[PDB]
Amino acid sequence: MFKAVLFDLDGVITDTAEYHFRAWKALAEEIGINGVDRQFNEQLKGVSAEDSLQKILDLADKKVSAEEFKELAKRKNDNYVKMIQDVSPADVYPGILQLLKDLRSNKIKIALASASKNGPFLLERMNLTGYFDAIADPAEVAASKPAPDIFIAAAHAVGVAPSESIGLEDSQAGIQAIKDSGALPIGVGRPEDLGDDIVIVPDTSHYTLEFLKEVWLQK
Ligand SMILES: O=P(O)(O)OC[C@H]1O[C@@H](O)[C@H](O)[C@@H](O)[C@@H]1O
Ligand SMILES: [Mg+2]
Ligand code: NA
Repeated sequence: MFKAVLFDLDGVITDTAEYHFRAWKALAEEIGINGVDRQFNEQLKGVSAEDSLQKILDLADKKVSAEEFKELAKRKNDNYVKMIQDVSPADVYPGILQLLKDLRSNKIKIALASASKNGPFLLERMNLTGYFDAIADPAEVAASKPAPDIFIAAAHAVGVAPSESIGLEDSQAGIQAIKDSGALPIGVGRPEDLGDDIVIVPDTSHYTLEFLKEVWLQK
């Protein structure tokens, strides 16, 4: 039996992947880059703020000064942080609160493996902080998604091996990070985006302890 679940936040616990997308798209268009559509945004999910901006600049073969890079990243963050102020417990995705309760009842550790610096604030907005045994700080890892470091850190922070853990993710980069950590990935989203080679559920209501159990036994 698995001993921990390692949660991504954005697009898994709540619909904040939508807000990252909207904020990055707005930023890109301000600097004359029009290619950040939903399809391109699949390459941005799960990756750090710096890597997101660089991927956007690369899309247009654009070069900015170091000073401008810092300002642009700050501008997007300030916008994103204003978007999320009204997030509340009502915004928790279906099934997620119940899963957290069921994991705790069964003495399964719960850790956050979000690349987002805004992760702790969002857990507070959603009254979820008390369910988490650990939050892996994305600033403390040497390498960000799709490197496995944040999932390894999350598992270690709750005293469990990655190989005894399940990771929940909505992103290509994050699934790869889970795979390379040794944990078992279960994605949420469209097969057209996350791959046909792992277990994928179409929506978070499918993330039941029953199903994680159904899944684990068969790995
Ligand atoms: O800019 P932040 O809040 O640190 O977020 C970093 C990344 O956090 C991840 O959780 C999101 O999937 C990415 O879209 C985002 O870029
Ligand atoms: Mg995500
Ligand atoms: Na709160």
